[PDB]
Amino acid sequence: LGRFWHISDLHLDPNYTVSKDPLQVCPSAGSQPVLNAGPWGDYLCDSPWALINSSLYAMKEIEPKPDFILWTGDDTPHVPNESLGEAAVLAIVERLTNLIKEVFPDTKVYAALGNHDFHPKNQFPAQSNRIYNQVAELWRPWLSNESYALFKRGAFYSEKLPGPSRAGRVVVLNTNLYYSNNEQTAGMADPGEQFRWLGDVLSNASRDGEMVYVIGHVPPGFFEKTQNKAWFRESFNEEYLKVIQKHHRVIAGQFFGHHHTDSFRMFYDNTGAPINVMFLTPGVTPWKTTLPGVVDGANNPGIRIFEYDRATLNLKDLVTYFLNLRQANVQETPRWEQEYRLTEAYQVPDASVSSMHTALTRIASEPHILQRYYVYNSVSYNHLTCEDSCRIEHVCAIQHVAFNTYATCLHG
Ligand SMILES: *[C@@H]1O[C@H](CO)[C@@H](O)[C@H](O)[C@H]1NC(C)=O
Ligand SMILES: [Zn+2]
Repeated sequence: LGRFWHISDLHLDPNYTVSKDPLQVCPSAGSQPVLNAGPWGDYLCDSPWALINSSLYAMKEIEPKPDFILWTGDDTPHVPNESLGEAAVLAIVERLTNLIKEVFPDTKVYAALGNHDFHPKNQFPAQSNRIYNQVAELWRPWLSNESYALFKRGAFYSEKLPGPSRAGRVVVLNTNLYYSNNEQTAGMADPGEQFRWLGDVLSNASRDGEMVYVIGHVPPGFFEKTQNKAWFRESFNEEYLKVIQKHHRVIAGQFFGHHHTDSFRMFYDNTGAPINVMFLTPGVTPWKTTLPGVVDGANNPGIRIFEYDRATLNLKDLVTYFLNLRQANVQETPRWEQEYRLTEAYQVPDASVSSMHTALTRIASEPHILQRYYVYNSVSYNHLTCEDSCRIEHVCAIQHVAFNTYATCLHG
């Protein structure tokens, strides 16, 4: 039984300070007063360095020897571009990289850039640039030579699983190329030829008898905390769905972030059969989001471990851990606790496609399972009841990655 960590959306705020001025605690809160900020963070702020360091050492305490770590980006704070140049972005990425290397010196990391890991934010080019080159240098110890060249060109690559094993491969995507706010790829059908490349990779895996873990930052489909918010341009969404529908037999799981909230996405074929599942891991940052439509969109800091079969890559379980920031901010040393274990939370035998489909049906049909899922969705920050509209938003987001099916589900 192997284990691997998944962390995402650390969103370091370099300027977080416990200030008596509510408006000078953290630039990531904008003009929102931050009253009684604590040393481990604030729900209105991105992560202080203390919080990120705490998350890494909590991972080390819980499991110091993972098979590997998946890290899906977003290292910089939610601030105006003018406050955050390219040098600062690269320095922040390097500092988080070096922290992971120092806490887990000998552990392979599969790292994907998040939409904030660029200057200007979200403007990911479909070609090589200074940031891709420097980050390729930073992550070079985890990259094969082919992966190094590929990352320099488009920040995507495919790496063997650690050790001698030829079971399994991790495909690291740069899905920031598909975010609608990315003007660098507007008018591009297959930016960086990623989709084509991905198809080839998956084909090779089927030829070679490998299973694949696909990771990326920005997921296809919709954001469960509001209605009709998708990140991918529609054509990119459709292409990603086509890729999954063709190659689901070699994909043992998908792992993404960018929501900061805990949810999952099911993929179905045209017969209704469940064919794949994507796990949206929560963020370390607790930052209350400024996205229109979302109310009280903060979360507790979360980290996640997966238990998997090394021979087959079958996902056996996941365990999500969290820091109750309200409690941690009055304590000498913050202690992370198990938030939940998937199989226990949803009464399913594993984290496979069938099990995740069962979990979705339970969420959609049983009020206490829906409430359990909803509390975990904010990493146990928001304990209010998920009523009918909330239920529909979450069920439709989980069940429908396609635009048309999601909207029709929303009609309900
Ligand atoms: C990071 O956390 C570890 C473990 O709690 C602690 O020993 C160390 O002092 C922390 N480092 C910083 C810079 O806060
Ligand atoms: Zn993001």
